[PDB]
Amino acid sequence: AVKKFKPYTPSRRFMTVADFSEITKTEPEKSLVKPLKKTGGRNNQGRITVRFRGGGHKRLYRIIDFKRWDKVGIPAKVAAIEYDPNRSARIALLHYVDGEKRYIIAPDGLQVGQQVVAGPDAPIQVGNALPLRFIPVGTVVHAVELEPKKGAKLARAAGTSAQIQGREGDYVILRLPSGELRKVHGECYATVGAVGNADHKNIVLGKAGRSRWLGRRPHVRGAAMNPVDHPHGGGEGRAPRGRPPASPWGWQTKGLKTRKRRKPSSRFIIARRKK
Amino acid sequence: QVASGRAYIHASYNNTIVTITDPDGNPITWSSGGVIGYKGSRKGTPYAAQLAALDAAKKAMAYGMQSVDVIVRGTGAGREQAIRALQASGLQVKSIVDDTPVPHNGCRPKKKFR
Amino acid sequence: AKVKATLGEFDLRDYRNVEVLKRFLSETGKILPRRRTGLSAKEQRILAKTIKRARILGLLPFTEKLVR
Amino acid sequence: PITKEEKQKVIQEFARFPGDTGSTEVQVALLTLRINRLSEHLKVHKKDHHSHRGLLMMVGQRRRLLRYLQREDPERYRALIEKLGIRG
Amino acid sequence: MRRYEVNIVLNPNLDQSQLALEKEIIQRALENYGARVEKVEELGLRRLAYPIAKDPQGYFLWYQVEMPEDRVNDLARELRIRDNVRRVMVVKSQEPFLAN
RNA sequence: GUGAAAUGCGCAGAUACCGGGAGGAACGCCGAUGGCGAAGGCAGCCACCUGGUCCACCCGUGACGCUGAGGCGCGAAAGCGUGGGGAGCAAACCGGAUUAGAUACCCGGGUAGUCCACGCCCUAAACGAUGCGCGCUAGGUCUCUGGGUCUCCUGGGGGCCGAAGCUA
Ligand SMILES: [Mg+2]
Ligand SMILES: [Mg+2]
Ligand SMILES: [Mg+2]
Ligand SMILES: [Mg+2]
Ligand SMILES: [Mg+2]
Ligand SMILES: [Mg+2]
Ligand SMILES: [Mg+2]
Ligand SMILES: [Mg+2]
Ligand SMILES: [Mg+2]
Ligand SMILES: [Mg+2]
Ligand SMILES: [Mg+2]
Ligand SMILES: [Mg+2]
Ligand SMILES: [Mg+2]
Ligand SMILES: [Mg+2]
Ligand SMILES: [Mg+2]
Ligand SMILES: [Mg+2]
Ligand SMILES: [Mg+2]
Ligand SMILES: [Mg+2]
Ligand SMILES: [Mg+2]
Ligand SMILES: [Mg+2]
Ligand SMILES: [Mg+2]
Ligand SMILES: [Mg+2]
Ligand SMILES: [Mg+2]
Ligand SMILES: [Mg+2]
Ligand SMILES: [Mg+2]
Ligand SMILES: [Mg+2]
Ligand SMILES: [Mg+2]
Ligand SMILES: [Mg+2]
Ligand SMILES: [Mg+2]
Ligand SMILES: [Mg+2]
Ligand SMILES: [Mg+2]
Ligand SMILES: [Mg+2]
Ligand SMILES: [Mg+2]
Ligand SMILES: [Mg+2]
Ligand SMILES: [Mg+2]
Ligand SMILES: [Mg+2]
Ligand SMILES: [Mg+2]
Ligand SMILES: [Mg+2]
Ligand SMILES: [Mg+2]
Ligand SMILES: [Mg+2]
Ligand SMILES: [Mg+2]
Ligand SMILES: [Mg+2]
Ligand SMILES: [Mg+2]
Ligand SMILES: [Mg+2]
Ligand SMILES: [Mg+2]
Ligand SMILES: [Mg+2]
Ligand SMILES: [Mg+2]
Ligand SMILES: [Mg+2]
Ligand SMILES: [Mg+2]
Ligand SMILES: [Mg+2]
Ligand SMILES: [Mg+2]
Ligand SMILES: [Mg+2]
Ligand SMILES: [Mg+2]
Ligand SMILES: [Mg+2]
Ligand SMILES: [Mg+2]
Ligand SMILES: [Mg+2]
Ligand SMILES: [Mg+2]
Ligand SMILES: [Mg+2]
Ligand SMILES: [Mg+2]
Ligand SMILES: [Mg+2]
Ligand SMILES: [Mg+2]
Ligand SMILES: [Mg+2]
Ligand SMILES: [Mg+2]
Ligand SMILES: [Mg+2]
Ligand SMILES: [Mg+2]
Ligand SMILES: [Mg+2]
Ligand SMILES: [Mg+2]
Ligand SMILES: [Mg+2]
Ligand SMILES: [Mg+2]
Ligand SMILES: [Mg+2]
Ligand SMILES: [Mg+2]
Ligand SMILES: [Mg+2]
Ligand SMILES: [Mg+2]
Ligand SMILES: [Mg+2]
Ligand SMILES: [Mg+2]
Repeated sequence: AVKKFKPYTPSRRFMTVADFSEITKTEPEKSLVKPLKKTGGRNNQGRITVRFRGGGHKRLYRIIDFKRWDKVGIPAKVAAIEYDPNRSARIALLHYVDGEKRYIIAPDGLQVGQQVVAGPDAPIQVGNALPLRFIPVGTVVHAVELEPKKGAKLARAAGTSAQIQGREGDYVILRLPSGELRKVHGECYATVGAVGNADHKNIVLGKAGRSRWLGRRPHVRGAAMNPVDHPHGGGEGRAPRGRPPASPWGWQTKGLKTRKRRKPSSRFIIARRKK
Repeated sequence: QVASGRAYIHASYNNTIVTITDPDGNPITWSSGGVIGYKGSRKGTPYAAQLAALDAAKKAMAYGMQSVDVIVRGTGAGREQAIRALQASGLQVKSIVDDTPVPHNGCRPKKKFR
Repeated sequence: AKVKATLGEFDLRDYRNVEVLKRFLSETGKILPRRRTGLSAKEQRILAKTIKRARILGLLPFTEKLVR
Repeated sequence: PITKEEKQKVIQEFARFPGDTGSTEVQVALLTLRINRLSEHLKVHKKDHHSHRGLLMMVGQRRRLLRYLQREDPERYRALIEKLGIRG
Repeated sequence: MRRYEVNIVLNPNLDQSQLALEKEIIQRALENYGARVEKVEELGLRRLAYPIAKDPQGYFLWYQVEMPEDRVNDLARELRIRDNVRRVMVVKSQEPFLAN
């Protein structure tokens, strides 16, 4: 679902919350958390370098397994599916028969109690991992490595996936969640299925304070500043842009492409995103 | 240059285009009613199709063409006339097949076809 | 020139009987009418329902070029 | 569907004498199965509206029998809907 | 429990080893979904009406079976899973209907 | 491309042709004066789930019936909400034409929408312009689908033509 609220405060009127339906364990595997050092957007010089962040609820990092080829053939039971404060998607607790425990992004479909496994010879059911080369074309897939043995990098957000579109020699071809067509290496793992919690997009924060709980401090318009402050700053009264609309640092911000012209990964991108 | 090959006869209402191809299917030369000289609706006539199929064979024959299979597409005017024209050109006409593309109820047509 | 005649016993629901069936298609592959097959109403339906099934399996065409 | 025997088991379960088919009691019971199995079919297939019509007809039929049977023999009715779990 | 006719078309350019192997996966699979094979008509190669998988020939199989109703569908998916199976059709079996 | 044109596309290589790929929508032939549904309506093929309905047997219940103000449910298209999807088509809108003019008809473009999910809307030439059920009052022919002793007879549908009779 997604959960509405009777409009008993003016904020409650619109605010929606996640349904938490698929979640079954409310404490994280003690042995799998480590504390996340909050940054507040500031780097090692101490300087803010990403604006308006800070003051979010405290979190523990849940150690996630983005490799999986780590343990080929060793199968595993899906113990629980839990909330993770650090991602949109949910995480699944795996008890390997080995006795090792690990956390994975819960794919949409995964039913607690089921079993899963990774390796070239894995069955093509939800939750399993294999090299892309051994994944049937047309199947939708998540958590994809971008280069071998380098860790899942693609489609990890609640409800994302990719689609295998055909192979060509060493590489295979994905429609990345964004629509881009890219060649990924065949030896890159991916997990079958698409990421769960796919309703995540339909959440209505509802009030300033929720944006605050999430570590997001208020954002101020270039329009609302002074000229020392921002390209758009000043004018007596309101003002339009009076110039092509820009970031605080002066660069145009409508339409201006920004990817490096000569990037080597260009050779492997087939069709830039759409829409 | 090749001895044998193909002939494609596009027969619309507004025109007839004819391309002569190689064995595998890649073009050697083509023509249409416009090329032989007509503009506007005269391109749609059987005479136009005639000249165009003729000029088509002629142009092909100069690259050595002798045998051709003929693919006819489209319920046009200069359809059949274009066929005559081909035979009478001094080209073999090894066979004649209609391969007009037609939907098994595909896309919605323009208003004009409903 | 009635097709129903030209063949002895034939099962209508045999979607594999590629030999019988193929006699019911025009030279362009279009499934033939009763005015050419000689089927009654009911027969006709069963035949058509199975020809199509064949075409799906790969044994009968969906379409074929007209030759002259 | 409904298995032919399952029909029977009910046919038998509700019948008034070991020859009985199509009495009030039996019809009611039999219906009650076609209803309940459909009720379920619909719980899943919500968009199957026509089949709801059927259910709607079926329920009505059953209501009729019940009204009759209740007129003729209160305790026989009181029992039947008890046995099928009904008056809610 | 009902009588069906699982048809299946496999890759034509398989060696009799490969082909056999697919046949195993198939035969296990039927068993795994609780098919019970009755007849079984392996008809091998055959020229097709049209190029399936861009390939004029097709290696045919056919299995009459008595399996549970509910499971039949899942079987078909599972059958199709292989880069080598090229059609699967699973028909409810019926009494021949004859002309003449 | 049209009545003929023009806009448009095309030497920055279009059309026409061959091969690979992507995607969405509708299912040609069969197809019908056809079938199904209470209506709206329903069309490639497969399987699962499920409703209505007809026949035959004449086995059971024993008037349990008909109708139906309110209620409740369904209800084409267009339209709304949330989110997908978007090939073809296409209101709006741009342009070319036709014309006295042409906010149209024709032509080249084109966004909602058309498609999916879920939720609303509740309309119509939603028509047989014909409310439901039951009984009675010539036939003739065509047809779909059952049953028979299979010439033909007997049920249930869809047409036509007509007894009597109604009818302005
Ligand atoms: Mg949910
Ligand atoms: Mg609420
Ligand atoms: Mg709310
Ligand atoms: Mg509340
Ligand atoms: Mg208030
Ligand atoms: Mg308020
Ligand atoms: Mg959440
Ligand atoms: Mg959840
Ligand atoms: Mg805690
Ligand atoms: Mg610790
Ligand atoms: Mg940390
Ligand atoms: Mg430090
Ligand atoms: Mg320092
Ligand atoms: Mg600071
Ligand atoms: Mg910043
Ligand atoms: Mg900050
Ligand atoms: Mg989460
Ligand atoms: Mg959104
Ligand atoms: Mg939002
Ligand atoms: Mg937080
Ligand atoms: Mg923000
Ligand atoms: Mg602001
Ligand atoms: Mg401003
Ligand atoms: Mg300003
Ligand atoms: Mg100011
Ligand atoms: Mg300054
Ligand atoms: Mg300053
Ligand atoms: Mg400045
Ligand atoms: Mg300014
Ligand atoms: Mg200002
Ligand atoms: Mg100011
Ligand atoms: Mg100003
Ligand atoms: Mg001002
Ligand atoms: Mg001022
Ligand atoms: Mg202001
Ligand atoms: Mg200004
Ligand atoms: Mg502005
Ligand atoms: Mg300005
Ligand atoms: Mg790279
Ligand atoms: Mg023209
Ligand atoms: Mg009933
Ligand atoms: Mg009651
Ligand atoms: Mg397949
Ligand atoms: Mg040049
Ligand atoms: Mg092409
Ligand atoms: Mg009709
Ligand atoms: Mg009817
Ligand atoms: Mg009796
Ligand atoms: Mg009413
Ligand atoms: Mg409606
Ligand atoms: Mg609509
Ligand atoms: Mg609309
Ligand atoms: Mg609007
Ligand atoms: Mg909409
Ligand atoms: Mg809006
Ligand atoms: Mg939308
Ligand atoms: Mg205009
Ligand atoms: Mg004008
Ligand atoms: Mg205009
Ligand atoms: Mg237009
Ligand atoms: Mg258009
Ligand atoms: Mg809108
Ligand atoms: Mg009304
Ligand atoms: Mg009408
Ligand atoms: Mg009527
Ligand atoms: Mg009136
Ligand atoms: Mg009215
Ligand atoms: Mg009424
Ligand atoms: Mg009246
Ligand atoms: Mg009859
Ligand atoms: Mg008969
Ligand atoms: Mg009649
Ligand atoms: Mg009459
Ligand atoms: Mg009279
Ligand atoms: Mg009157």
